[PDB]
Amino acid sequence: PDLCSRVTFVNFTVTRSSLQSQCLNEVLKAERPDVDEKRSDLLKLQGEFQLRLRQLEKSLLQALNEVKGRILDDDTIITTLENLKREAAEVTRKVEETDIVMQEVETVSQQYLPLSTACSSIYFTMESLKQIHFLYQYSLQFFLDIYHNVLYENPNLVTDHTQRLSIITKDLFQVAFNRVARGMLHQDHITFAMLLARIKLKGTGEPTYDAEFQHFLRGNEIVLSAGSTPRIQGLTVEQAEAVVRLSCLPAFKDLIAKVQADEQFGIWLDSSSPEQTVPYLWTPATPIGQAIHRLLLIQAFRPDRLLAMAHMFVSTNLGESFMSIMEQPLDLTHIVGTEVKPNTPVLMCSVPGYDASGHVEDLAAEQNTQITSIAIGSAEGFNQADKAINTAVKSGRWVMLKNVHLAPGWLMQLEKKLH
Amino acid sequence: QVGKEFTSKMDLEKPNYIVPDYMPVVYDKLPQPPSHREAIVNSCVFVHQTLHQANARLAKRGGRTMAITPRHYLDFINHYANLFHEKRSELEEQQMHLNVGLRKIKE
Amino acid sequence: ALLKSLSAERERWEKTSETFKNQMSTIAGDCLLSAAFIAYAGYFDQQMRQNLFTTWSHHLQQANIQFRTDIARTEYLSNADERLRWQASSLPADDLCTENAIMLKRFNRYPLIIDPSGQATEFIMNEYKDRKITRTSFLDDAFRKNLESALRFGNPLLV
Amino acid sequence: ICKSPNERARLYFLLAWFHAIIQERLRYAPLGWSKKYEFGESDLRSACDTVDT
Amino acid sequence: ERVLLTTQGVDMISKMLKMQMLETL
Repeated sequence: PDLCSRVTFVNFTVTRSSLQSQCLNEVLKAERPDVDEKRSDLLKLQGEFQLRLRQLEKSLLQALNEVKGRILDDDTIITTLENLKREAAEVTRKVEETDIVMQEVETVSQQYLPLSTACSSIYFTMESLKQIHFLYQYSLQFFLDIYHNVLYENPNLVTDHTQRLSIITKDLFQVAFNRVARGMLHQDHITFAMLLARIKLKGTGEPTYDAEFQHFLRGNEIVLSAGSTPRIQGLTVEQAEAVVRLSCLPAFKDLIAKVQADEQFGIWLDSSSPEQTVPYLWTPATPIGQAIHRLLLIQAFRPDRLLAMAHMFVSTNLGESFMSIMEQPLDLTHIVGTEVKPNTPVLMCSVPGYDASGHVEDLAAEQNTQITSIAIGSAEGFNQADKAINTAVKSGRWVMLKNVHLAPGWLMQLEKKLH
Repeated sequence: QVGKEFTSKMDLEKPNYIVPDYMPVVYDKLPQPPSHREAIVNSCVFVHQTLHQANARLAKRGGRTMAITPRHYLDFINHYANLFHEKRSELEEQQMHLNVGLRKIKE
Repeated sequence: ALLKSLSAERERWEKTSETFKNQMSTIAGDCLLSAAFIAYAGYFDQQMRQNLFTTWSHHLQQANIQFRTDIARTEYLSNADERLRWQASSLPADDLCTENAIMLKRFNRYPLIIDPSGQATEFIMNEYKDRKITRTSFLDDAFRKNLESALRFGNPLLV
Repeated sequence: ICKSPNERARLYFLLAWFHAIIQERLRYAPLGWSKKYEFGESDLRSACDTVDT
Repeated sequence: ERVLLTTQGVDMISKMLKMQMLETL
């Protein structure tokens, strides 16, 4: 607080509108270069013309302020009249580039507004993701690196902007999930994937399931009927309470009637593997809506298969092979050699009992690149680490530090020196 | 007291004023009926108090918090004084230019 | 012809002269809101800044103090030329960044910018190019001498 | 793996399957294994080395 | 795997609920 009292705090944080504008400008530069450059030229022109109008107003007010005599008896009045006529002509001509700017902004809006909304949603889910496991904290430069991978490395690179936008969106979702979940635990992969599924659903001619998702997230925490015990014909007390809590949904109204009407449906909803075949029903329903209804039914009936049902929902929403690369082994060579800046250290956070030093040394043997592996924990080790870092920056070799988590008080200036 | 002492020199008095029926009072022993400078000093005190409340609410929510100090209140009242003086002076200057312009065009 | 050219100018000047009397009565409340925002809402993000401004405006409405509710809190504090200069000196076009520039310009206590992207640092260095501004660090050994030199020579210093 | 004799491939397949089973059994503790042992990469390397020898 | 899968689903729901939060004794 002694330092807090003496200074005026100013935060340059990132907002939704600023992120949307930056991502829209980047998309314009990547896709429509001449259109983006003429747009920028027109904004610069509009700013210059507005400055000229302000100069006109100030000059006219100053000239009429200090005439020091009759207006009709001076020629300076005539000169100011001529200048005002010229500036009236240019403010009249301003309407043409105003209309051209209007055409430009409507075109870019109708072409790339949902993409920028997806940009904002994905990056702010990315920032809010840090509330789980304290370990991942993704910065804005990480998202910008994702965009430099998406827009500038287009697989199967087309020459059609309408389908190129959809290709960019799908590739963005896929590589965002790949790059984030490459550095998370396996328990949070499904959470991140279904958050991205929610973003994709929000970004699309599909009705929003706001009440459905609100009840899915806050169905157990909501208050249910007290003392109302349904039939225990084929459902336990917990399943009956879940059915009671679900029954307030308008789509699932006569669930109590339906479960006993489908008396033969004791296998499609109980035992076996219910994630594949789901009984009952939620008008032609969309496949995503059917997946949502099946997910709610699974959460009400068999909470064990909730992970499988969420995986199937993610598969139906973003593609069957959306998260089929996580179970593949980690191809670290291409990731290091292609998508890692030399100024960014490669963090390898490992659970106890499973190290990565063998992986790094195998990489060194494969690429035939020399490494000084230095074990952190002594003053001599710190000096050797600084010397090796300086030599590696000068020459171009790789430097490796092991058991890095034993000196945060040194990691602070290590990060500062790296920056 | 510090707000009323710091904002005593300026022309904050309004001959016409309407006392609110809701009478939002945060400072005890506020004179009744309050005047314009009393009302705006009480409003400044309320601004400090509601920043106390907002900071406590953010700390309860869970986000990281930063302590607020009477130096902030002194900075705010200095900013109020400087901005009031600057805005009044520039508005008077622009009105003088506009009035002499109307006089000249009438001539 | 001069009168025909100046008819629109007189039309604007008459209505601005008429509205000057209303513009004079909103000065106290508008300046109170602006001062509270510029000295208090520096640390908080956009949502909390909007919440604080809404609370202050609600209290001023409850106290029957007239304030302009149809003007931007950055348009009331910035000039067009200064905004253009800021945009020229690598500043983002967001209203939050413009408010931060306003707080940096009209500061009373020396500010402490918290920028995880370096945009604020680049903006300050590009803005203070006329004066011999110097960049240093608290970790640097040659920091006390730099602060001493800044104090004697009267040049801006960024640490 | 491809080094002679040809049965080394099947032996390594059996060893990999055994390692995978006894490593996956650690998730369902204490029903799989009574204690949370660490059947890491080093045990796999030692088993491969002794099979080769 | 029933209890483990059930508590994993509960933890997933709690984690996304924490995600959606930003958006005398």
